[PDB]
Amino acid sequence: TSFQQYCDDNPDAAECRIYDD
Amino acid sequence: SMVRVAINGFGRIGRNFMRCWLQRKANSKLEIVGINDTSDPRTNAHLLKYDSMLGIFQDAEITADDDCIYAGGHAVKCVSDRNPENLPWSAWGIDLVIEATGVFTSREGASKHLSAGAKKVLITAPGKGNIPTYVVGVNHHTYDPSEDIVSNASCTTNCLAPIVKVLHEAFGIQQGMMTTTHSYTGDQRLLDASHRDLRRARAAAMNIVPTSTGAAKAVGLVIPELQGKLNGIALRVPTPNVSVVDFVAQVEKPTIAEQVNQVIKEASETTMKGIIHYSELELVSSDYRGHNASSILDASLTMVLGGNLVKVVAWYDNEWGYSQRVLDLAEHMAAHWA
Ligand SMILES: NC(=O)c1ccc[n+]([C@@H]2O[C@H](COP(=O)([O-])OP(=O)(O)OC[C@H]3O[C@@H](n4cnc5c(N)ncnc54)[C@H](O)[C@@H]3O)[C@@H](O)[C@H]2O)c1
Repeated sequence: TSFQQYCDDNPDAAECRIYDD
Repeated sequence: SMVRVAINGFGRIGRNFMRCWLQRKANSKLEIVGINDTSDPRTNAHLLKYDSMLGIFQDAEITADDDCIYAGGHAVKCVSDRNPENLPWSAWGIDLVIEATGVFTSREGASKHLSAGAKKVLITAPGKGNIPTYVVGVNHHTYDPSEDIVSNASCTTNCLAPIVKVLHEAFGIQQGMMTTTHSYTGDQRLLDASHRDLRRARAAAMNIVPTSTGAAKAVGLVIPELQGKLNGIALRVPTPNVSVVDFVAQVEKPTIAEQVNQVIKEASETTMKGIIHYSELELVSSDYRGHNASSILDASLTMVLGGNLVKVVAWYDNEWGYSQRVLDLAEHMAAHWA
């Protein structure tokens, strides 16, 4: 919830990166 | 005169792209005049020069100061601002941004470069929502020069789409399933660690790691007749580069392995020259580093059952081959710039 917020705010962060291979 | 290019995100794709441009610089309509990245110029110069996969860049001197990186005495201005709205695109007269951060793949995200002054954006990834998607060799000629934001799709879709087109035209694809056996990429953690996707959290060099992929569905964007007819998955494995697509299709016109191979060989020599390479050699992933094709068909692996179920296998260098396509798409846009 604070984690989902952190990935919205920081989508390049290590915890967040989703690359479409 | 030249189309003025800035790279946003100087990562594996951003630096592979840059290296592709430096090799083809003499015949190009693009001039790379700016880079934005989280990192500073000296770090970027160092990583551009020293690459664990591409080796040391020998073609020309690479150097840096506080403001610029210099590649063969071509000066590239550097800036470091995570918010594309703040970037000096008007001031630098930027025509085209290469969006390679992996973060600004929605129209609204990418449009931040336009409002900062660039005229167009080419996203080095699938777009989210209504963004025109191109694969060179498949539908790049449908590009409309009025478009301000485009996508060059994924490495995998670049590998699969040209094979699918050739197979569709010869045999008629009714349905098809894909698995890419893919090198690990920078979205995976090095050791088990916190991640939004519980698979991407796991140690990349120690595991086979499944992920969902949009790559097969995305072929339906670039070959609209096949929309909703393709799906697949990805399996990441402990190699750092070079990947392979495994495609099993149900086709209308009955065939055999020899004929499937022949038809892809014929396309590789004509309509798909430079995009698909046809190989009968017994090679392995390492041998395909630095290959310029989007797809290298591994002819010996082709097989067919009951006339209608066709399997083909195609290699691709996911960093370099894809970066060559990004460059091709940009050159194309520059040749068609109103
Ligand atoms: N095989 C491949 O690597 C491959 C193939 C096709 C497409 N792609 C896509 O290209 C994109 C980048 O992949 P990569 O492997 O180059 O990743 P990478 O993580 O090596 O490169 C990303 C770069 O962008 C930078 N960055 C991140 N956020 C930024 C911001 N807000 N502003 C400025 N710089 C920022 C990072 O610091 C890094 O230098 C992803 O969308 C990926 O899906 C990758």
